[PDB]
Amino acid sequence: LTEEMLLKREERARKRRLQAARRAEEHKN
Amino acid sequence: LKGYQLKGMNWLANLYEQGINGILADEMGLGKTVQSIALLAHLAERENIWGPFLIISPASTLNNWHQEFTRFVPKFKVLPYWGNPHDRKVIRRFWSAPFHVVITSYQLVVQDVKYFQRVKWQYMVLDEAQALKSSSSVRWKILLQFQCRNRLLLTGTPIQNTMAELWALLHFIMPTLFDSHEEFNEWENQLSRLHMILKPFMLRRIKKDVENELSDKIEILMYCQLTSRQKLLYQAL
Amino acid sequence: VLIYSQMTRMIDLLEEYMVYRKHTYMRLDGSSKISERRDMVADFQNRNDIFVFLLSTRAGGLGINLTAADTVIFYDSDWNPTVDQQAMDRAHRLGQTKQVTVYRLICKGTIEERILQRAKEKSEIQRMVIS
Ligand SMILES: Nc1ncnc2c1ncn2[C@@H]1O[C@H](COP(=O)(O)OP(=O)(O)O)[C@@H](O)[C@H]1O
Repeated sequence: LTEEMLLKREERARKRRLQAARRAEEHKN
Repeated sequence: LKGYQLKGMNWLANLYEQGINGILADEMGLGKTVQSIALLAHLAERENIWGPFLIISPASTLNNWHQEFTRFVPKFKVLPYWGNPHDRKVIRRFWSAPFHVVITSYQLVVQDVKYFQRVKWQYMVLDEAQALKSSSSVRWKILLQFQCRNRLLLTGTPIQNTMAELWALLHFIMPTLFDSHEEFNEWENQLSRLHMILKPFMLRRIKKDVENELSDKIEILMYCQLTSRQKLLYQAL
Repeated sequence: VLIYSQMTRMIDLLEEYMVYRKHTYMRLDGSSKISERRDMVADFQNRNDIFVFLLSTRAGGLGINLTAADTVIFYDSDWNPTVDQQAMDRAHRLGQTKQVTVYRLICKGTIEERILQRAKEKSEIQRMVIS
């Protein structure tokens, strides 16, 4: 009834580092 | 690592705690990245885990920097700032930790000033550092303003031009100690004044102080006879 | 071998030549992207085939560390030294295990001897301020 943002927050939070790390490994070659 | 690098590292640690900016001006090929990546491992007091180092460099060097951390000292994680505007933004936003060190093109730092200035880069590397040799440059005018404590210059060959360009590098290292480029003529004996200024904050080598078993260059001045079509156009000019 | 030149137009002429004599070659003008520089470098190191690399002294060379080169050629010289000195040592460095040879190509009585004379005069001034 009030904690309902958490199941939205986690889905964005896991995207942040993943896409930044993906782009930081286009920097491999 | 090697002995001259380890002397340079204890020299760096002394200047770092003394609050002194300086130049690792050793000859090209003696290894200024290897002589400075060890800062994160030697200055072990978690400052470098709570807040970022940053590297300011010419675009071609963004080759080895994002590689060398991963093989010399992989303990510290790295996020370069180069590539498309949208892609570098998607890397950067979350600095508002993984950000132990960041690697940069001069032609990006000269533009994205606010977006670097909002983060407290504790300690600075600036690289192939002859790029700052003029105070007329928008690079020099901007790069003076980042609130880092210690600035370290990786000059592949230091200095080596007219006195305003000596002043331009020196006045980036120290914002104090120097009055003007016009007066700095007085700061044979003026060479000894420059040496006694530089000795406490610039290192020196000559390769033979390290390279007991690597070749000297054979160097050939090869003259060429220019052709008929060349003589005809050259004479017409 | 590394070849340095100061005109992208001359790097085009050198490319058309090295294509034509079937050398295998690779080039890095200031118009090349950062990912492309990293690709060309990592393919000039690590590989046995690519004979010759084409560069500019003020973009192609900067700290780029081509330890796989045995030799260096200057098809051009700059009005300042140090850029050539860096250009040599972007091959001549601690990662080599080899002899080193460097060549400069110059035309007598033209204009390149003024560039060499200013380069010598500057190199003599530039020594005493270090050692
Ligand atoms: N122990 C080492 N193992 C491998 N490479 C090393 C080592 N020590 C130094 N280097 C070399 O030193 C150079 C790192 O410093 P860099 O900034 O690239 O060169 P420079 O001193 O010419 O400016 C690289 O060529 C690197 O391979």
